[PDB]
Amino acid sequence: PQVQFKLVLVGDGGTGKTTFVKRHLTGEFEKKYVATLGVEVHPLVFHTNRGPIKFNVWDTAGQEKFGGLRDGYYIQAQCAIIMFDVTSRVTYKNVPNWHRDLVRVCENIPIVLCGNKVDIKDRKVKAKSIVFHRKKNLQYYDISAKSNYNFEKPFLWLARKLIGDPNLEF
Amino acid sequence: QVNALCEQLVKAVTVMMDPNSTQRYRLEALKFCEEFKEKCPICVPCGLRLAEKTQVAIVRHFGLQILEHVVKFRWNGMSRLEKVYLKNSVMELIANGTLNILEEENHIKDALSRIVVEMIKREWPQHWPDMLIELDTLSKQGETQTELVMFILLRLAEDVVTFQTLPPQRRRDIQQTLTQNMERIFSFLLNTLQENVNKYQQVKTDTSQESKAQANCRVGVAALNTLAGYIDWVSMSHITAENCKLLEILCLLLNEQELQLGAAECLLIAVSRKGKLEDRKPLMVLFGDVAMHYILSAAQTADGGGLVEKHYVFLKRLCQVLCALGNQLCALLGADSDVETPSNFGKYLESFLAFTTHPSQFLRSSTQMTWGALFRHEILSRDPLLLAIIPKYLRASMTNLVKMGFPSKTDSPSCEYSRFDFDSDEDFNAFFNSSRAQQGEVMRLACRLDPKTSFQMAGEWLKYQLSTFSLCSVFSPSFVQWEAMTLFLESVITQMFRTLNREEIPVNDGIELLQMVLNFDTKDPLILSCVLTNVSALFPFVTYRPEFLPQVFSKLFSSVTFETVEESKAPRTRAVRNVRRHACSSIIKMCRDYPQLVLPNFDMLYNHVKQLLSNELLLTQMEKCALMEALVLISNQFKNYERQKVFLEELMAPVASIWLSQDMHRVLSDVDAFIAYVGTDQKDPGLEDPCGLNRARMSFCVYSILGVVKRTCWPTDLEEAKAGGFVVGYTSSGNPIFRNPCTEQILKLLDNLLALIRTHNTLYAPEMLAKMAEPFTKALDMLDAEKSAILGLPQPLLELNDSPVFKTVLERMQRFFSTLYENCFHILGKAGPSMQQDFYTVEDLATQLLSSAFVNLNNIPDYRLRPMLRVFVKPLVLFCPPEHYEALVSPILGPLFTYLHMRLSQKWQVINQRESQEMLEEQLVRMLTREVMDLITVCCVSELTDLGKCLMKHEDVCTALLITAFNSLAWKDTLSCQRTTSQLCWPLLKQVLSGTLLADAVTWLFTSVLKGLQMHGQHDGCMASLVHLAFQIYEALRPRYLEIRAVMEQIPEIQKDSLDQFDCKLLNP
Ligand SMILES: Nc1nc2c(ncn2[C@@H]2O[C@H](COP(=O)(O)OP(=O)(O)OP(=O)(O)O)[C@@H](O)[C@H]2O)c(=O)[nH]1
Ligand SMILES: [Mg+2]
Repeated sequence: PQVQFKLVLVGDGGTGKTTFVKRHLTGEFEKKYVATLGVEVHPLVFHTNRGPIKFNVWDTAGQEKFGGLRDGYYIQAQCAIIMFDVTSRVTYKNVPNWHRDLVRVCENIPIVLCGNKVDIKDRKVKAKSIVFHRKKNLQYYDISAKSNYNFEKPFLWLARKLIGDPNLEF
Repeated sequence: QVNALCEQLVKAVTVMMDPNSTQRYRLEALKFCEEFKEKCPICVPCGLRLAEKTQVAIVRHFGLQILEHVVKFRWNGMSRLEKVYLKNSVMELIANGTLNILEEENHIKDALSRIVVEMIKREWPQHWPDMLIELDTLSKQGETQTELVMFILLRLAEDVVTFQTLPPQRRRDIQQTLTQNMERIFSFLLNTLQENVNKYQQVKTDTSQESKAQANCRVGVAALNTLAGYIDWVSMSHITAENCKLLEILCLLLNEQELQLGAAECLLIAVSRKGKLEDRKPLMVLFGDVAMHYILSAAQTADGGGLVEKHYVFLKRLCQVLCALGNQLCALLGADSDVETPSNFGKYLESFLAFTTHPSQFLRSSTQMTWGALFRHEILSRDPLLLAIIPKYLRASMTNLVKMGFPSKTDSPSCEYSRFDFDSDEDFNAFFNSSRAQQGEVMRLACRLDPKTSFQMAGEWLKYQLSTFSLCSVFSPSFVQWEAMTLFLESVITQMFRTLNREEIPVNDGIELLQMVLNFDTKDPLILSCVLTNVSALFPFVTYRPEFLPQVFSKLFSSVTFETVEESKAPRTRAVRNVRRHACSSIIKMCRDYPQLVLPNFDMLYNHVKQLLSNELLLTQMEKCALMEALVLISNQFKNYERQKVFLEELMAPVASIWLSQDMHRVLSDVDAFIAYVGTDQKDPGLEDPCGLNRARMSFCVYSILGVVKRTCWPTDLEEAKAGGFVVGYTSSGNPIFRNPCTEQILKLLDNLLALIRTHNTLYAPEMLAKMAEPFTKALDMLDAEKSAILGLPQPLLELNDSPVFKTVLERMQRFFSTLYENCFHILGKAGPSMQQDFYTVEDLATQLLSSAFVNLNNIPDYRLRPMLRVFVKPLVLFCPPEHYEALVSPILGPLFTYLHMRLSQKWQVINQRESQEMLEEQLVRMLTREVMDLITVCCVSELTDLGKCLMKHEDVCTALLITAFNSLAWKDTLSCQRTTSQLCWPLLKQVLSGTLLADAVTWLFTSVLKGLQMHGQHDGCMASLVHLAFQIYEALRPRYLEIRAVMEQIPEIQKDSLDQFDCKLLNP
């Protein structure tokens, strides 16, 4: 554990981000949806060719009634992950909101946009409809907490951006 | 008391902002905080206490957030004096309640601006008219308050205009008021940017006072970041106000490191705005002297030397600016409005080319689209400036065709930039392939605008390639530059012979190059493939010097039998196989495009192919029958029905002998004889020689017949057509009728061909598929390469020199069966247009096709049914003349459309109920559905066609057609429902409106359109078009049939009282 990075995990309610971090930490899939109350911080240690890197991920509540100090959770954040659902188009509709609140507090930090639940058959958000990451110069990844598809790609891209080494690998 | 509560709040927020805190403690503190915000009566004094500079930034942010919360949720529960106290409190927090610009955290500025924004959204215009004057008199105090005002204006514009986080009443009020005060607002922003950039530049280089500069600079940035929040939607009147001062200052700031990114962002959002072309006309001021001066200066800093992240991100932003600007010029000039070629149009090009010659692949690939839009413009392609910049663009494009810049390698300076733009070599590989396919067309346009210098560069690149440089080559720099040079040369030549006249083409240089490529010899497969593509590209020059005909042949036919230094020791490689196949293809193209030049050599060529096929084991079947295709392509130049017929019968005599033998008949008609003769009978399981030669002979027959039906033709000119005996007569419309020399030979093989197709379809039955041994029980499957080909997933290139041969014998079998299927149905597809009358007038041919072509469709897979429809059915019906529609097309299309409809219904049923083994099949369902709907649409509607009407005038085909069309709206495919409702359904119903309609199939129909409304629903297109269709159906069928009103009654949350009014007005005349 050489260095820590603050990573803020935001998105609409029900996009699957608590299930994402829970799957990273414990390898367990929670079928039931229990909304986060405020924020839940979890540690994620990765072992790289440059040594161990720690990610303090602040898993944010996506719903307004259950948000705590929402933008207050972004304070001193070094990287961000905005997550939306490929089953609900409204999540991708609200991605720019989360991005604006993120950038207003944390200027010039690496942010990854993730489309969760790619494993489902009916995909309401076509891959060609995703242009916002190119619009704000963000990296995009199709992910699935259940399928583990592109599991570490957001964390790996964020780590490469923070450390500044394109050849960084887990 | 306030202070005790404030200490408690400090404890709570301190606990919540600690990552190592326990969850129980977090929920206690958060619950206490939310309850406090909800029902506390001293929230405002507490929040003001916490937001004071003496506190930790976390605490101050929490208090400011408390104020934002009481404005956001408890504003309607507050008195007027309370609201005034809070407003003046936060206003004086702006005045003197914060730290300096350089010392204050951005989350504190955001937290403070959020409150003011929220109060504005609560009551700006009616209850707070002096708000803008208060932000102005606040901004005049210092640059801190100015930055805060920038925050407020930005978040306000975002909240009301972009995100619309307001009630539409207040949203329209505030947006209207903004539109009214836009001149004053943009005046404040522009004046602030001007004066602060002056204050910064005056102290830009000064060690005595840096904090001053960093102050003004940080405000100048902020202004820009707030300007970008207005430019996209504000009326163009303010963007160009004060003689486009905003755009000129914006261009000047492109050369300021601290401000270049923001100014480039504002320029991008200003040059990307859409709407009326007259409203985009003022954007041509960016081509002005000062604007193009600063833009060119900023672009000229793209030296490509080293990668600095800041500078490179700026370069990508500016690149987007130049791209969108070019698109704007191409859009305005094409309308022929009062817009002229800019006075500095050269400078822009010089700037744009700076990104074309840059090492970054992403920059050039981004440039390609605007280059293409530029090279096809009717006014700009004739401009001397573009015609003068085109050679340098061609050079840069040559540097683009070469596959350099892998993130792993370090060959070219591009590599580092790839490491910054792509995760791995694979993403860069796909990006490079797409950008190359795009580059081909724009490169072709460049070759159209200047063929001579393009020919010079292509030829000189060819000479340089000829004289330069696992002992063979595998995707080395040599092969990569050979492929780039080959693509460039092929395109340049093919386009030059398209644009230049026969008098303008520099023959001597071309034939010189061709000689140079012929003398060049290599034992490496890949390089030899590039060589054969080069001579195949240079071949049009031999028209002027036919004496090179033999040497050309010597280069091609030799490569047909090319092998490595080892022949029978090692298995055949994909590379050498691609050299032989590529040579055969070059011979086919050669004989097809220039048959009058090869006709004198027909004797030597015929005897050469004869000797080549003397050994049944020498060449592959594709090679043999490819050479035969070339032979008949030359024979088409006899222009004599009898002579061509005799040559074709003589050439096909061996194939007809093998095909029409009793043993071949018994093997093609019976299933057991076929499965035993093919090799699926037994598991030495590793030897595929026992029946592989058999499969090779059958494939030889099929390939041969296909090539004959495909390459045989009558003369194009009518006088030469009837002069040789091809014209049988003329249609009642005057169109000529021809007979094909190959007809009598193919028709005698047609029956055994149909028997083979019948057996092949019968094989897919589960009791027939069970015959094959377990290693062969999956031989009729889809190849993994085909699976990953349709599934979109690309695989890294298996290096064609080693591990090349398909080592799986099962894969060999799958290739055999797939090729046999597509080839047989290819013959049945080509047969129509080649032998029109005689193929469409065969006795009982439709009954035979139903007996063989469609015998076991129930068990035929989707990946086999789709190539049957695209490859056989569509050309069969689209080339059949109307004289046989009743005879052929209708009896086949009836049961075909019925079965297709039913199958798609059940399969989509399997779809709606819901690793890659099942994800692939779904995509197969989608694409097969697209092919079927396109077959019905191209087959019926143009509205209707004589074939559409004729099929409609028949009972079965009409029913199956309409049922397919209407129940297709229930599939989970939107792009298809939009086309189906508008182009398919209503011509059908309109064609069957007059007459009897079923008493309840109307209910099934309207209910099917309702299913279409339930499935898609939200997609504006199929919602509008489906609603229109159902509206036409109800207004056209309710007065005649009462059963629909109940179907309307079952609709959720429909009112009967207005329904009765709708029907009442419906009955009225
Ligand atoms: N099929 C599928 N379901 C998923 C996937 N990821 C999450 N889900 C489901 O989506 C639900 C979302 O649960 P949460 O992760 O707690 O919701 P959230 O996105 O974190 O939003 P919050 O309410 O703020 O916690 C879970 O109940 C999961 O079952 C996925 O990758 N595939
Ligand atoms: Mg959560």
